[PDB]
Amino acid sequence: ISAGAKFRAAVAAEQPLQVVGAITAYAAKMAEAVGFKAVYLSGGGVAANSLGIPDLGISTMDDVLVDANRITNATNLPLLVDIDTGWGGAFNIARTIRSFIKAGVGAVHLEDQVGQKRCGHRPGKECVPAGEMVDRIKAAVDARTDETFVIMARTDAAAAEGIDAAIERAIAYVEAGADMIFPEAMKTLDDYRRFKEAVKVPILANLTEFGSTPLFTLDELKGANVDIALYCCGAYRAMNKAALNFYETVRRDGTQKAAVPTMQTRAQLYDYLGYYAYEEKLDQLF
Amino acid sequence: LISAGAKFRAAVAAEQPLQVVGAITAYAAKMAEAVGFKAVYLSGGGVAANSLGIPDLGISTMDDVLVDANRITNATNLPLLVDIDTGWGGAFNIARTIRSFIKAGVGAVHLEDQVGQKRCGHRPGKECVPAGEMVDRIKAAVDARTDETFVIMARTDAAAAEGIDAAIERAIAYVEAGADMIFPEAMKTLDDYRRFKEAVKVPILANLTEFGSTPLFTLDELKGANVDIALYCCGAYRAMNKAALNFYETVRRDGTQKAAVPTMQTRAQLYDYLGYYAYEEKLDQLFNQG
Amino acid sequence: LISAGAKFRAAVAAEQPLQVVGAITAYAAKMAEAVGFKAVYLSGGGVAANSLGIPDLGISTMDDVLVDANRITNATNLPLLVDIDTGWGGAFNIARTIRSFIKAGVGAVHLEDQVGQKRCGHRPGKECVPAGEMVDRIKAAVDARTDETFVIMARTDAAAAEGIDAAIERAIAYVEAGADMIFPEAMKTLDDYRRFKEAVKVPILANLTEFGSTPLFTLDELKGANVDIALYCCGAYRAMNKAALNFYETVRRDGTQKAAVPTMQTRAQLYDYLGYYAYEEKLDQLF
Amino acid sequence: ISAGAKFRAAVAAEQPLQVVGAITAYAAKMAEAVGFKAVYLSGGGVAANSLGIPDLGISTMDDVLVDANRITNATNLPLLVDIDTGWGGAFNIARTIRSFIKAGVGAVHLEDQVGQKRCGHRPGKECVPAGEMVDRIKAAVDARTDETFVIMARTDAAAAEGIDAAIERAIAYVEAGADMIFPEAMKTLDDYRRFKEAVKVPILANLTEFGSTPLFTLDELKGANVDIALYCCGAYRAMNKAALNFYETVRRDGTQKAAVPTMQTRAQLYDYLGYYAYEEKLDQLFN
Repeated sequence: ISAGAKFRAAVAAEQPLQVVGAITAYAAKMAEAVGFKAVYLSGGGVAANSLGIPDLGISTMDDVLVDANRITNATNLPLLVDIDTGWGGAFNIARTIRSFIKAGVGAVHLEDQVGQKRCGHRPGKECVPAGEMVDRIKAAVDARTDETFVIMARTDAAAAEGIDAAIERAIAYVEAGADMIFPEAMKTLDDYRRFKEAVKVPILANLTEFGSTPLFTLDELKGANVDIALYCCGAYRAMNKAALNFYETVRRDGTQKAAVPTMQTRAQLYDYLGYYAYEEKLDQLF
Repeated sequence: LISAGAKFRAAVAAEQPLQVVGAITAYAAKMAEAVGFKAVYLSGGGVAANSLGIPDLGISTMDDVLVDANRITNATNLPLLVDIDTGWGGAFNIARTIRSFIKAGVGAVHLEDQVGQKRCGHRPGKECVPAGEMVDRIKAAVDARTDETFVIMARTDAAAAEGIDAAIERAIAYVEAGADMIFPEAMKTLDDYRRFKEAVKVPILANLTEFGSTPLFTLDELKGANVDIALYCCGAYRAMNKAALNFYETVRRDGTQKAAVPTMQTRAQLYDYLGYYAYEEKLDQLFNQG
Repeated sequence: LISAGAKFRAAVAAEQPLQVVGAITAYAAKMAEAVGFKAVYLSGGGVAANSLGIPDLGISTMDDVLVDANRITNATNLPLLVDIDTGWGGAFNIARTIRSFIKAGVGAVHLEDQVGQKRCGHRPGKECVPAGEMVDRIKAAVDARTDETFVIMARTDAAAAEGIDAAIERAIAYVEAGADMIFPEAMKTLDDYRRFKEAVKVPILANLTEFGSTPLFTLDELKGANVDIALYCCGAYRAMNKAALNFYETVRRDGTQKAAVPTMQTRAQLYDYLGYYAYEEKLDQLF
Repeated sequence: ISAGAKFRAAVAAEQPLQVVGAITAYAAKMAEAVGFKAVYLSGGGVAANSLGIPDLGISTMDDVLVDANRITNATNLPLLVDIDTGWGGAFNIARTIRSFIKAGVGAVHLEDQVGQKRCGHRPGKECVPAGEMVDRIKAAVDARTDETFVIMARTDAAAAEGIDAAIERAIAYVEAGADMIFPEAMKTLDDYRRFKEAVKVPILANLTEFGSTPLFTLDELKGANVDIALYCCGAYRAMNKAALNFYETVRRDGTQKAAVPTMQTRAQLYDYLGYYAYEEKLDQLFN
């Protein structure tokens, strides 16, 4: 029963569907325990946390691969993955799609940002002409070996070209075979409503903190006809503050005593780890 | 440019006892460096639970630890200490292990006297091998070592089942076999450490682990006991896991993360520690023509 | 939508005995398919000596084999059989192994009943576990298997030290434990194979390896013996390794490779088997 | 002693220096046994052999990484690696240089070609503004943490812009910090002679079979003042034919009998692989 199918089922069963970002395998396991139906691997998340570098397109397909693998082996929730521009031309996009299907990843999102650029370039927010993204999607859809796997198109056109330009690109992207649409940086509930009505496929709302977008509630979004609510980064920002706090209190106090009330207990780890199931499996066989 | 091993030896000479903190990600290590620590640690059970999502039952392979170890040494220039369990096999494998982690740019490593591969259906759980068998393990590691500044540290769990004196005996044999430093597990009093340092005469590590049997000794207490290294191996990631769980729960409960944002690290903060503007300042210095 | 496992079982049914050839690299496997074989093999010692440059002394890790296995199943559509030695550890590790190789798109996997790790300074020799320890190994594997089409094959080296009948008895116990097929190491006669197939009643593999004890039996000989799989595990790489040494030698001797160019596959043939022109079509068929 | 230093030493000690490509760790070991002072990792070599796909810039930095690691672990000769255009902008080139330093490689070669392009664009080599390749090199030189590591600039300009334009670019590339230059597709011995005299740094000659370039002798190149003779692909073309031949004889004859005189023996594999040396250490350590 395929990962793609698990993801499509989850969108049909919960409206809007909450999907939370995880930076580690264990994070995902927790997200599962808490009752979510889908998890997300952020591209900038891979780069900052796993690699220790800014989100400047330094991140390679394999970097994202090793994380995506660790995660789908650890949870049985469908995982959605940020694959930037696909890391190259039509043949590379193809390799990408195939690699991430094989990794057991359930849905995937491609974006209409300029790709590789001019050695000395500084790093900005340009789009590609609609026919250039249409090419990308076409390559992706043809490379796809199992139709249940979800190919989602992400667009940041709205910011520079206005929301109508964005809607018109989006329709061309569904034309080219994209299953769902991720419109970046919408300012109002109405923006979403209009978008959903125009493109007529499932839509994702990126609920990002410290951005421009307000942090809309599940109900707000349900009323707006949005299909997917995405909390991409909260988890790791929360965990990174907790970790800095630990380090500071150890360096200041000469002991970590003051920070132990902010820790998870061993029994809670074993519980989430499904640790008791092993001693169990060992019995059942022997 | 100085070797990772030399950096670690220098750090022990320079700070007594030396605080060394565990990090489960590259970024965590970066933060530890920013806060002023001189050395960082990669915990074996840390790799297994966090990176892989599985208990510490020796399922973790050398390669699992390798990818994490590489990501970390690439991201900080503080010397890193790595838990390498039993070395993942016989003398030939211990050799490959040693070579691999040297090349990875690590500065120190620690092998334990735990029993290697049990029977297939065996239960999980602690047990040491004969002393004479760990001596073999160390011998293979010392031999494979290509650069003497690289630190090989021997870890023993013998104290718990054979008493402290037996453990001290083993440790002397382990220094004989070439071990540079000793990591004695599960000491209950400051005296235990004092005696141990006295007997083995090489640098000694204290594992300050929370929710264990070991009390959480202070830097002073340990300095007075003549301990060389204070190791906070797991705190960081336990803290971070709680914060994560809390995020997830408040999102599922409230239909928004609003309530949780005060518990997050800002973006401006992320960029400070991410060295972010130093990148912009390179593209300019390299390609601006004015 | 046919899984690597089902492709392999189908290929056993369709060709008897089935010829299955070893490949050390992705390209090798592409050739093997072009030549018309229905299945390919990734040899454990093959990984170790060629990819890693080290002897077959159990140094090779599960990930070493994984990366090669991945490259190969990405590059051909034939089902692949992989040597996974002892499974790289206890029941939990055997499980991780089975799951990892399933995901890698491998069709079939053989495990052997050798001992795992022993004393640190133990010399490289050959030893068997109790028939019971290997039953546990198989049980772990079968349980971890998520798709029954995936073939779990048990290999035994018992014959050598305990005689043919002990080995037969083990094998029946391994089928008991869930093993789909059996790989009996080092048989001397066509009769050995015949009796073995008769007793174990599941598909049987014959390891046709060069420079060993085993004679190089022909397809017909094996057909008449009731053998299901003929395995040529290493020929390919020994052939290519000599070719390579020869090239290095002639270059160091002559100060040019001119003498060696007749042994080389042409830039042009390479390009064809990699199916380079099929990419042009795609670009055209897309844009 | 760094692998950068080993490589620079080797160029000073043997002129011109012969350097041969290896597609596997074992191949490299053989190359060393035969007496070569350096080996080469071909970009197209990684793509075709390890991956099973054409040299159309599909190959990633990691693909080349895993092969590069396997090789430098298995031989102690300095290795030279084809790194194409560096796999992205200035920050990617930087990551690339750092990665290949830490992998123990000794010299890298960057080339002034185009990358990447419009999703749909067909294969066909085109160069960039010289201004752009200078930026690439600057990025590399800056990211380099150990001077002894050799950064080599490769250009394909001669083919479309004439030999003079190429010499001009080359001088600008040495300006930008490039240590040595690799001028693609020279037709005559004189082309090389003029180039070395113009750029005044060490020069590489790509001795490629089935190409345009004649297969020049060590002497011919010595007389032309060339520093490095590069046999990048011979080895694996030779080994690929031997392998196809194996597969064909097996499918034809129903046995490999006819092929075994092509094969490198078991006894020979063990030599080349250090083998006994493992046993000798167990004695060293535990007797």
